Amino acid sequence: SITLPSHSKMLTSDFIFGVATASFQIEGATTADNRLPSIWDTFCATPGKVKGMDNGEVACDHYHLWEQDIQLIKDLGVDAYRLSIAWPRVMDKKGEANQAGLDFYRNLLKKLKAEGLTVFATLYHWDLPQHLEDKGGWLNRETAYQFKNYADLVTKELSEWVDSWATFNEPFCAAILGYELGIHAPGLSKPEFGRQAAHHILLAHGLALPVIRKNAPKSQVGIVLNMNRSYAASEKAEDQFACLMRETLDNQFFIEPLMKGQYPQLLKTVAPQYLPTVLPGDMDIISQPIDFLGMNFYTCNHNAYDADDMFKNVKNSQTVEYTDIGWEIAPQAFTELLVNLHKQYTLPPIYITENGAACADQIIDGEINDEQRVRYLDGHINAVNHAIESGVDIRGYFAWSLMDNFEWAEGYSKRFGLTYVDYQTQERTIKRSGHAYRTLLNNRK
Repeated sequence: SITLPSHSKMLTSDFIFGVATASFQIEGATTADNRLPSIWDTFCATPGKVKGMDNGEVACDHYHLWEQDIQLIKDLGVDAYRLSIAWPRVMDKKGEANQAGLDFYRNLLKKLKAEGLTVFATLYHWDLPQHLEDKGGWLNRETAYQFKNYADLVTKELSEWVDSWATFNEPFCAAILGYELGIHAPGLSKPEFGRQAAHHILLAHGLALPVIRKNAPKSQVGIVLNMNRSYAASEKAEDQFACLMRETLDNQFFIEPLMKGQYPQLLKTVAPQYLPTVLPGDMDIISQPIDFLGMNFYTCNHNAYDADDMFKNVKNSQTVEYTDIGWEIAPQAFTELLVNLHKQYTLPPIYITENGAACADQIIDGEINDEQRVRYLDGHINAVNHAIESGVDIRGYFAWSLMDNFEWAEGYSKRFGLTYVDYQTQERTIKRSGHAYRTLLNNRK
């Protein structure tokens, strides 16, 4: 089961529990209602980039099944639901509004609020329109101004039904996996590309902030970062260096510009090819105040010195448990990450906007006995409680994901849902972990 002490702050009305999804991972209907092609439509159609023959054309068919999926959200007992908006659906190539695309989100959001739910909406969850990538994508500074215009349109239409707006989900993935390592769409692989893409995404966040605050004055506005905990492979100084470099390029590179108006200064002497070209005034735009920080956490990593790359990712030298995607289960590292970031920065309030596990789930006798995921969620929910008791200001927790879905370059081969999906019939079946989550939430006195 999943349990907290009955005097935990997490079990009061000052704390919200939810579940999360993203547009391209669940919606399908990629050619309905003049939706434009996205960079992930192109990436799936490129041989070798996405597992097997998997693509996003059908996914969980949420574009058509949204009403029964709201009843599913109700059944799980959650306070809140986090989703993303698809930029390819809501405007055409000239920038004009696509009303059919907007109607999908109008009807979905109204129904969620009529059911009493709190709504978190992400504006950018990786589905960039391909026509913008044809002119350079996030390497073209103009893409940030295009994002401001998109944020302006969407928040004018949806302002009455959204409680919390996030500009971006996981700039590390969109910039570094997409343009530096070649793992995510569009798939370029140089640091000179990835680090300039990261600067233009943080610029786009800052350009949209004042527009979102003007258009939606009753909402909260922030950004969502992914952060995992980095360790040294041993006590040796060269492995301490490897760890420091991993954490500087993966985590500090994104939180330091937001909070302090600068990129990590040690890079000027260690590795200046990782610093972007910054125009006068850009850091003032990037570091404007935000109302909350979203944190996505899953795992830890271990780092050994490497002569060519500074660090090399290695396995824990001690015996530990791994999820089906190969990530170490380490809830103690979750508490450590939160407390250390709290000691480094003066932070806004935090929401855990994603936490979850991929498991080799099978439907047997009409049910899914996903005991690994039950233990994962129990451990990580108590790890958040330990961080709160240590003084970290955390106000909500969202499990990834509502349901099994398209997991990016792994395709459908990695299942993260609290709900199982049969893709051939589209039948949804709540797993043991979803039932344990619902029991935790419904027992709140």
